[PDB]
Amino acid sequence: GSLTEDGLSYKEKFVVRSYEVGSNKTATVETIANLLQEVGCNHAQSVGFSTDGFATTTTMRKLHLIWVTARMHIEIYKYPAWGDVVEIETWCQSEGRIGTRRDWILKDSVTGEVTGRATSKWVMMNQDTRRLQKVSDDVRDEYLVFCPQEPRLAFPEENNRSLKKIPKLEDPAQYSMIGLKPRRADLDMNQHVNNVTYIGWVLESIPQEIVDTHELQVITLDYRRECQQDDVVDSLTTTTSDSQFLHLLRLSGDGQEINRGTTLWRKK
Amino acid sequence: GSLTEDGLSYKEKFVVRSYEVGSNKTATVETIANLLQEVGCNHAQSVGFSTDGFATTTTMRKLHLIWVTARMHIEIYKYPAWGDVVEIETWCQSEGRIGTRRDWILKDSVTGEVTGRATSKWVMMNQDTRRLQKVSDDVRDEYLVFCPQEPRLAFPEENNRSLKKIPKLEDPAQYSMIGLKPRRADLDMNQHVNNVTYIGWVLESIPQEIVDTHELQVITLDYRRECQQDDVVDSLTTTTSNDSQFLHLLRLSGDGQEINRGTTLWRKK
Ligand SMILES: Cc1onc(-c2ccccc2)c1C(=O)O
Ligand SMILES: Cc1onc(-c2ccccc2)c1C(=O)O
Repeated sequence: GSLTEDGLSYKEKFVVRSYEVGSNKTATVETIANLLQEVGCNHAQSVGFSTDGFATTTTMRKLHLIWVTARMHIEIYKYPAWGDVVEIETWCQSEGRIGTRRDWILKDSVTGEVTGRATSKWVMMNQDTRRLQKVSDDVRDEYLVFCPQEPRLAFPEENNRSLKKIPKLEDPAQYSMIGLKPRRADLDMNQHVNNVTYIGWVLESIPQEIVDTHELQVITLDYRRECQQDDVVDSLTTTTSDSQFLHLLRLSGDGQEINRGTTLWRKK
Repeated sequence: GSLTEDGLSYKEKFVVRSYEVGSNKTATVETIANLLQEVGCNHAQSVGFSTDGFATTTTMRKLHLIWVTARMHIEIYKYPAWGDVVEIETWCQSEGRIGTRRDWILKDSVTGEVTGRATSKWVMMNQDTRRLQKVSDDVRDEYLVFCPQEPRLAFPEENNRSLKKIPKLEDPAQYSMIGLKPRRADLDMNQHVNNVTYIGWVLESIPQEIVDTHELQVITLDYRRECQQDDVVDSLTTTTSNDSQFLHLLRLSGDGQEINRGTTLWRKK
């Protein structure tokens, strides 16, 4: 992996692994999501950020501030096959005082064609109180030297899927997977549940026949609250329609919302 | 990755990834186990085997036969850090009519030192009936051309941990993790539960304080029966012992049907 000539984006190639593929012998959406995390971390390392947190500036570390994912949006046209090489380019951009945005472009290494794209919204939070906050001049001036100054959007089109408001699923759900718990493999280096686990939990309530006859094209996921190591989750899905689904992840007990999302699937 | 000069073993280098590391910023035992299965599959591909089943010979495919893991034994001296390069060499050997054995050696790419080793026992089974069987001459002659003829063992020692009989844990267990279920990420390309998931399930019943103050040095795991996609598992652990040893049992949450038994050895950080 390496920063591009202008030092304003990062590229990395990955060979798809045997355990990373599903029933169609292509990478799962959770494998893709893991690769977006990996290329994101390597981009931050290559521009001076030191491994404690993700892209934590000097001012942020002193004020106990972290970047937290609020929304992840992934669109896949072709899932790479087992043994294929996929090249991912990533970059970040300031969104004024709201927060930051990280975008990715996935390409087939042999053909050079775009096989997928992703966009994500990140907000500033205090590590200890978990209270959100706007981005100050001091932190903006520290990370702006690593971003392209003109807009560079993975999803440029007006009125696109990445910017649509997601409603709250109403009971009763059409489908559900109850009693989902994280294991140690689901935790990151800071003992928090890996954000990719929530994508898997959302997909658990999709019926197996849809998974067997369709391919996931679009996933939009909002992160409202974290699931602790000793929390239990219920995954709910209702068809809203290609097949479209509305999703809700909530705590098995009190029904406290942790995530809401939408998926779009194409007939194979 | 590539076969060595003699074509009798395979090597591959891996850069440790951010999501593959635990609290100590080093690769977890499940990341290591995933890398053993990746280097194993690339070795089989490099010597002519198809992507259908793992190392299924021409005669095996015709008779609906597959290689299935009966035991996995892993010993780690140093877990590679996030961003470090680890080199893994793997090879196969015939164990007469019993089955085959696959061994691995893990090395630090920068120093060349052995940081871990693994050995595994594989048996022949019919895909459909699940009935075990001995290795015929026809099958042996097909895979023997890919194996070193003289013995090559990752665990040579006279009385070593990889060949010890594992007892069945007696109720009540000291520790337990109940109601463990596989999700889609836990399934392989043939929709069976990935063998690495069972290692994670075994480790789930180890208390967090042991995990926090100790490092896993040795894991020996026996595979008795497969966990289906709609099965629910209970993980049981009892301390048997500076080092801490544990006896493990994985069984179906309902009828208590045994799926795995194992042992772990941990050392104080
Ligand atoms: C870095 C990084 O880059 N992408 C993600 C991410 C966020 C949400 C869902 C999936 C991946 C991520 C993380 O810290 O989890
Ligand atoms: C190939 C391959 O090489 N190693 C394994 C394996 C088996 C048991 C536990 C961990 C990995 C394995 C598999 O098919 O699961």
